[PDB]
Amino acid sequence: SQTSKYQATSVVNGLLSNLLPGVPKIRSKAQLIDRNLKKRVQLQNRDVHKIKKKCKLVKKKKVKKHKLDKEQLEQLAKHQVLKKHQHEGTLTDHERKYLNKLIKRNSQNLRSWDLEEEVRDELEDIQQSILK
Amino acid sequence: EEFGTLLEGVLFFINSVELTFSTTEIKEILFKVLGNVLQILPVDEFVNAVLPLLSTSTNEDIRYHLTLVIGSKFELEGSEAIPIVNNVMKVLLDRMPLESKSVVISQVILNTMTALVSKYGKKLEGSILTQALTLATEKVSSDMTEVKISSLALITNCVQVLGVKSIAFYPKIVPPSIKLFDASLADSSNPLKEQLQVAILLLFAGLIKRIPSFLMSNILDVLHVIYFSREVDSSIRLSVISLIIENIDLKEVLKVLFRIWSTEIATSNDTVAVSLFLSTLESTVENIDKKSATSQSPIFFKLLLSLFEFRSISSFDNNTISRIEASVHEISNSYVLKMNDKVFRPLFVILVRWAFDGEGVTNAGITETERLLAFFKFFNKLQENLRGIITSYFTYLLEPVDMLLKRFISKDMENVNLRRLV
Repeated sequence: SQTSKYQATSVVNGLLSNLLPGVPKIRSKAQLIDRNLKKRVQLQNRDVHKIKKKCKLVKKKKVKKHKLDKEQLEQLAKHQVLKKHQHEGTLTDHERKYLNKLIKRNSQNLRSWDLEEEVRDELEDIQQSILK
Repeated sequence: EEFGTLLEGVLFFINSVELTFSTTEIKEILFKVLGNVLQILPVDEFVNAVLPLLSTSTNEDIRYHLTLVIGSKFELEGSEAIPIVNNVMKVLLDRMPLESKSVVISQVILNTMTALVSKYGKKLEGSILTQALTLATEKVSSDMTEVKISSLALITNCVQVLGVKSIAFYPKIVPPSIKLFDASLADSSNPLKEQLQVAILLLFAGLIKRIPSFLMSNILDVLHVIYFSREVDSSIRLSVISLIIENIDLKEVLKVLFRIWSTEIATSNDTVAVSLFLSTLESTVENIDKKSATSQSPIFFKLLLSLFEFRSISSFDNNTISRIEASVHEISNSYVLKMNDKVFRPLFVILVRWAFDGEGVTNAGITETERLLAFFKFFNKLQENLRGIITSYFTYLLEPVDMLLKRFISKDMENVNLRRLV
């Protein structure tokens, strides 16, 4: 059909782009010869590496955005599954190590606020002198 | 199974909404629902559900929609799913005889397999690639337009993936490629067929990139096909010829180009073909570097003489023929820059013989006066470029010139341009 013909034309255009990047996709006599020479000069001037980089940067950016979205969704699903394991009480032994690590990190962050061991004795003595 | 059934129902609705209503908003809503369903399920689960769905869906449109969904899953680029993609490609190859019944289904399956092979590269095993190349040869034998174009693309991808493994099946497929190019030249029924010929040229370029030795062996056929493909892009043909110029040796490429020009380009009156041959010769001369022994001066001299004779006897305009002759003079330039006096002096003697006696002329219809005028222009350009020992060659060339001056004194040669050149 027309869609099949368009798909074949797109496949041919993609093959042409893969073989020679920087070439456009397919959709007087002395002047035509000079135009052919100018087209050869333009093909020499254009860099296959430059066009390849200009396309691969956008392709890698789109792929990285899709992969980041998929990884964020997978992490959120894993967190929800771990939470609903914790609610059910059937968390695995391989599981809940993340829970213990999060608890330890939050405990360290909270206990960092409290005090220091060396200043504790001085604070106790000064507090005893203030309160007495 | 429930997800596969929902996806099959959505694909059937999208494929048969027009048939049931016989609509654009409904199709857009169905596409949005299909995209949501694809984003809901992982690619591996979607592939595992869609693997029985292709066999379950007897509708060719539903099978094509499932192939498009699998193509979207592959264009998501799951790296770990590539072995699962390999199993899906094996299942697609199994369903390909069933997909070969419908032209659109076969084209969609071939395009999806080619896209999957291009995305995978050499990451997976190439036995499936060789089987796909055999199926592509079968589709080329079937000779539908879109199916043959997709088969050529898949064969090029499989050859790029295999490399040395595809070099075994390469000589068995190249004369079929020449036959397909001849058939595309003979029949111009469709712009799809023109695009299929362009894809055949692209496959020839890919085979040249993959196997430089086989490309050098069949360079004459490739150059003939590139010259005959007038419907193809001239810039793309010039780029393919340049790539063949790096892959092939310069002297052998020049000899093959001279043979092809004598066989076809001199015979053909097409200005586009003449310009393509001149551009190929100029590219070969520009890429010709070092090579103190040129190893073929008479081949280039006979090519220049045949170019002058073809400009004289051509149906093209005189101004275009003069521009082509100026291009031929620019091509003959830098041969003087390649300076081997022990090689140049017999070459200069042969050039003087072709100028005056015209020994070994490619065409006898070329006038001796016109040949002398062209050789005088070339000799003046070479003397202006080099000098030095050119005056020593001018001493040898003066003795025929003195007879020519005597003929000029006797007014045997009435060419004012030739007299001014002398």
